[PDB]
Amino acid sequence: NSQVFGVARIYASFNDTFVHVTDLSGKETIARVTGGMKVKADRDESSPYAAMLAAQDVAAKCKEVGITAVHVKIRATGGTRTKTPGPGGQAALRALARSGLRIGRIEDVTPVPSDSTRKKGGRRGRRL
Amino acid sequence: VVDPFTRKEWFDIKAPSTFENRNVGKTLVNKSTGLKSASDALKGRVVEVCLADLQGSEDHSFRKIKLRVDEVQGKNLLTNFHGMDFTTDKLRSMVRKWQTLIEANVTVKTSDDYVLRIFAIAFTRKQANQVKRHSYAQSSHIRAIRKVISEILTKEVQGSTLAQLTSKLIPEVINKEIENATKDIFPLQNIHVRKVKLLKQPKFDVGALMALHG
Amino acid sequence: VLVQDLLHPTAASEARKHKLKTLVQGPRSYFLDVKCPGCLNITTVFSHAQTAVTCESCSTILCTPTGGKAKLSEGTSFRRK
Amino acid sequence: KFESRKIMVPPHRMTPLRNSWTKIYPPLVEHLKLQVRMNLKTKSVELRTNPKFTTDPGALQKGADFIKAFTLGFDLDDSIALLRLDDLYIETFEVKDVKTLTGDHLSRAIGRIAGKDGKTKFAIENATRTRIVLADSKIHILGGFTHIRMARESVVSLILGSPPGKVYGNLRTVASRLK
RNA sequence: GUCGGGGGCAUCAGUAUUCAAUUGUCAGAGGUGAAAUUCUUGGAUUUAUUGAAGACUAACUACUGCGAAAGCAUUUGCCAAGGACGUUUUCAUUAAUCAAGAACGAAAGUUAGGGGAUCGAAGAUGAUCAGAUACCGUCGUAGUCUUAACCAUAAACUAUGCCGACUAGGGAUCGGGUGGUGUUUUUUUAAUGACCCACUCGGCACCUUACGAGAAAUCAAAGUCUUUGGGUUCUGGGGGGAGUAUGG
Repeated sequence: NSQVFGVARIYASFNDTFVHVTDLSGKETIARVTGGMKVKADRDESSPYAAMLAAQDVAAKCKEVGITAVHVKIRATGGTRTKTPGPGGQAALRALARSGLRIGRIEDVTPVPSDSTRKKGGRRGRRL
Repeated sequence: VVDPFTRKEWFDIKAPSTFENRNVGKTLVNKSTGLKSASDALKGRVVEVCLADLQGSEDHSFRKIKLRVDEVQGKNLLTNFHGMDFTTDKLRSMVRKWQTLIEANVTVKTSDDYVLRIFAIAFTRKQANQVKRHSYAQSSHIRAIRKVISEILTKEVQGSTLAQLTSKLIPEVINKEIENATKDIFPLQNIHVRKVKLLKQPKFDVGALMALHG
Repeated sequence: VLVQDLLHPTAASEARKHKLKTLVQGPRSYFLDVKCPGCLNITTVFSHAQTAVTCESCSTILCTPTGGKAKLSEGTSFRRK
Repeated sequence: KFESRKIMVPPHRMTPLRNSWTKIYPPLVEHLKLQVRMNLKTKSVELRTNPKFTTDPGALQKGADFIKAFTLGFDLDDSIALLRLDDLYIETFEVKDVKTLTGDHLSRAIGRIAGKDGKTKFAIENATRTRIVLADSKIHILGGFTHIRMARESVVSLILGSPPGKVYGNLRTVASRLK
C-alpha cells in the first residue's frame, strides 16, 4: 500500500538515545541494533550526534523494505526518575522528519505513577 | 540461527467485522518453517492502533484498541475485540485545580465464561450557575456517586455480549445511564469510561469463529 | 450606643442573632397545634421534633425526623400561633 | 491525503492560551500555510498538513513548537530558534526527583531559585542564555545542549543546599570554566 | 439528621516498580566537571506475554477537612466514640488546672518471628588527580514494611501551658441551620444540586491602621502591667566551667 504504517520509538533520555524500528509487533527488530553507533567519543551522545545520526543508522535500514510512513513514539525511561521528551528525545523526532519517515503517535510509555518506591539516594539528594 | 535469509513475506491484518476498515496494512512475517510460530504470533497479539482508523473520527479517539488477533484465513487474519485505554493526551488535559475525580471498577464473570474489568472515571463540574471556586461533593456524595455508578457498569455488562459493548460507546448509551442514573447527586462533566481489560478468560474455548470473518 | 439605653435600641437588629446573645434570652423555634389527615385530632408535635409520629387512628408514620427541624408527611393543616 | 499531529492543552495553560492567540498565527499562518482550530470545550490543539500544504521532510518538525513550547510556559519570542539550530532542545524537570522533598521544604527550595525579586532568576538569565519557567514544579529550559548541561548544573545546589550568593561565590568554581 | 484523606478490623483497585520466566533479538550501553566500577554471537538492549513482594494513592492536593499529641490523602463492607449544629429533653454545680500517679509517643534505636520487592548510615569495591574539590559511581549485612513488646528523644516549633473578657475590619472557606411575588437544566419561576442578597454558631487562615505593647524583628494577642492582683502548673538568675562531676 501507499500508507504502510510502521512504528518507530524515540526513547528520550540522557547520555544516549535508542532507536527501535520494527513494524507493529515485538518480532525480529528489523531496523534495530542499538542507536549509539555514530560517535567517536566517550559520552557525547545525548547531543544530537549519536542521537540525530542514530536515525540515519535506520534511514537505510528502514528502506531495506522501503516503508514511507511510521508511527513516531516518544518514550521515557519507565521507573521513578525524571521523565519527559528531553534533549536526546527530540532528535529521534528530528531526523525521522528529515529522512522521509512520516509522523505518527504520541504515547510516552512510562508510569506517571500512583506509587513511589524507595528512590536512588538518601535524605541528601538523588540527582544534580 | 535457523535459515537467516527467507524470513520475508507480507501479511496484512483484518479488523474485527463490527468496524469499517478491514484492510489496515501489511506487516513483515518471518515464518515459513512451521505454522505454529506463525500461529502463536497470530492468536494472541495486542496490535494497538487508533480508533480513528476503525470507526472514522478525526480524534485518535483518545480510545485506542487492544485488538487481540485470533485466527488465520489465508493472507488475512481473523480478529475480535480485546480491550481499550485512554492515551494520556486527553486524560491529563482535564484536571483543573478545583474539581474532584470519581473512580470506579467492576470485575464479573460475564456471559461467555469471560471476566471483564471495566474502568470508568468521572469528574466533578463547575455548574453553569456555580459561583464556587470548586466542586467537591459532600464526601458521602463522593461515595454516593461512586456507589450508584456501581450499578451501571454492572447491568451494562450483565446484559450485553462482546459485540454490543463497543456499539454502546459512539453516542455512549452507557453515559445515558451514567448521566441519567447518577446525575441525581451533584453535577458532573467531561466524564468517560476508561478501560476494557479482558485479562481473565479464566474459560479459554477451543476457537472456530466463522461468523466474525469480516 | 452613643446616647441610647439598651432598653431603647433599634429593636430587631440582634433578634435573629443566636437566641441568647440578644438583650434577654428568647427561644428560636415555635409551637404548632395541627391535625392529622387520619383523625382530624389536634396532634401537637414540636417543630424541631425527634419522634416519628404514629397516627392516632392509623399506623402511618406522619413525619420523618431531621436535624434543625423535622420533616412531616404532607397533609397537615397549619394556622397561626 | 491527511497527515496530522495532535496535542491537547493542560487546563492551567488554557487560561494563558485563549488570551495569547492574536499574534501567534500571523507569525505562523503567513509563512506556514496551514489552519488550526481553537475552541472552548474539547481543548483540541489540532494541526494537520497535506501534500498540497507542502510535504517537504523538515517542515512538520519545528513549526509545531511555536505553540507547543508556548504551552509549557515560554513566550512566543524564544521558540522560533527551533528553526535555527539542530542542537536547540528543551529540558523539563520534576522537582521531587532532586531529593525526598516535602512541605515547606518545597517552598524554601523554590524561593531560593528565583531569588529575591527574581534576582537569582535574572542572574541565571545571563549565565546559560535560557528561559526558565516556574509553574509549581514544571521547570523548562530552551537552551542548546551544553547550555542545559550547565543549566542542570545550575540548580545543582540551588535546592539541596548552598547559599544563593554562594551560587556565585562557592559555585563560581563551577560557574567559571563555564570541563 | 448530618460530618468524617478522624481512629480501628477485613476485603479490595491502581500507574506500574524492580525482581522471575517465556518471547523478540544480534554488537553497544554505564558516570561525574574529564574520567575510572558491569551484561551479553553459548544473544546484548531498546521489544511482546504471566506471577511474588512491598510502596503510596501521584495530578485533582487548597483562603483544605479532621484527630489528645506523635499524626492522616483511591474503593466496598464492618466498630464505637468524637467534633460541629438544632432542640421549651435529663443531672442541678457533678467544676478549672495540676505535687504524687497513669496512658500514648515520630524518626532513630532496642529482643523473638514473617516476607526478603525498593533503595540504602556502616562496609567491600572501582575511584581519581597534589587540597580546579574531593562532590563521584557500583554492590550492599541489618534497616526501611509488618507481628507479641519496649524506648521515651526532636527546630516533638505556631520557638508562645491551660480554663476567662472585649475590641477590631474584611471577602472567602468549611461543618450545620433557613428560604426572599429571588434567577436558570427541569418535580413544575426559587427542584437533585447550586446560586445573588442576608443570618447563625464550628475549624483553618489571611491582611489593615497598631488603641496596647516590646529594646527591636514583629504581635488582634508576644493586649486590658509603674494607671502594676480573673484562677492554676512548671522553669530562669552574667558568661563559661557544665547539663560536667557526684549521688538518687
